[PDB]
Amino acid sequence: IPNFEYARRLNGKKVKIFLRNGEVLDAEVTGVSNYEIMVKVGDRNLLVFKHAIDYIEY
Amino acid sequence: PNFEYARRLNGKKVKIFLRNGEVLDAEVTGVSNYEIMVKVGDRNLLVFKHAIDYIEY
Amino acid sequence: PNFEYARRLNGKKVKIFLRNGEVLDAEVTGVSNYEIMVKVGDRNLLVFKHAIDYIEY
Amino acid sequence: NFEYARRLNGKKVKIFLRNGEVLDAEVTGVSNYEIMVKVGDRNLLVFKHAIDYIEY
Amino acid sequence: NFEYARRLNGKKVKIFLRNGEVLDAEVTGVSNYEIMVKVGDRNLLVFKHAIDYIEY
Amino acid sequence: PNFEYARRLNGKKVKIFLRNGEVLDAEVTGVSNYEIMVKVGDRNLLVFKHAIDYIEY
Repeated sequence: IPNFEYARRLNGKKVKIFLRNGEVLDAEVTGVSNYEIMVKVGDRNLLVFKHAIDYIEY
Repeated sequence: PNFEYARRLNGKKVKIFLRNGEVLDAEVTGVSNYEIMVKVGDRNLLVFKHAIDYIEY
Repeated sequence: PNFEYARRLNGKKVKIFLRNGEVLDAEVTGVSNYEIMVKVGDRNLLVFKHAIDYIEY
Repeated sequence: NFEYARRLNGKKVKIFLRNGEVLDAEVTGVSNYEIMVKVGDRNLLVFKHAIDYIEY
Repeated sequence: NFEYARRLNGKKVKIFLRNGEVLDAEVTGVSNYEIMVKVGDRNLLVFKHAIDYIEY
Repeated sequence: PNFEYARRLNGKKVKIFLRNGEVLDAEVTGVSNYEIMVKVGDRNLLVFKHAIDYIEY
């Protein structure tokens, strides 16, 4: 199926995002596109590039 | 054509060697074009293929 | 498809966290498929998206 | 879809990974993004993106 | 095929590579994935994926 | 359009500067979308473009 992806299923959910730089984000996913993921981390809004993510725990 | 070996890993116990040195002793629960779902102990993980060097199966 | 969240940043003051540890306090002046144009102080930079970890906005 | 990597199928090669490791390997399969190898007793799926170069 | 990098085709720019190296360069060519530069007396094909950003 | 300067390097002696810090004193024997084939001394290398930073030619 063209464009199928598991990351969409994380919308709305609270997850831990492990970045390639060692950072870990305690985040709530507010949006997912092909190449990006939108999250709230505390007071912060972040646009995270999927290419920068190693894995996500959910 | 547009074939990929990673799909055959669905259902299998593998060791995943990440680009940062970590190794996951995991069971593959799903595979898409860019991601691999695994259970590691009690932990549910979505792992991006770009962060994987190689997989031992 | 033809959607990206980065286009929403055009014209905004943001913090760009590069993959090299640098953090650019930037004004976004353009967004293309693979690049973001920013003014950092007096400098004009063309920043490749692949070099960006995330952006605070 | 032309690629040289396909021609390595069946060959003994040295795979230089992006972290510094090297693999003495027998190529058993090649897809668009992956190379399947046997390294001694081990079966590996190697992503091309993690490889720097290959000596054949 | 909209990209800003094409607009640099004749300009002197500073290219900041992913490994920390900096190039004082005059752009001579730009393709989808490459930028051709003269740095001093050297002729370089620089891959865009190796570039973090460019000051122009 | 599908244009890439690397095709011109076919046949030439060049210095390849890899993302890892290595330099290859190489003769280009073939070029595809994703790969460059080189002879470095008596050695035959398949070099992935993604692992190349730049090339002096």
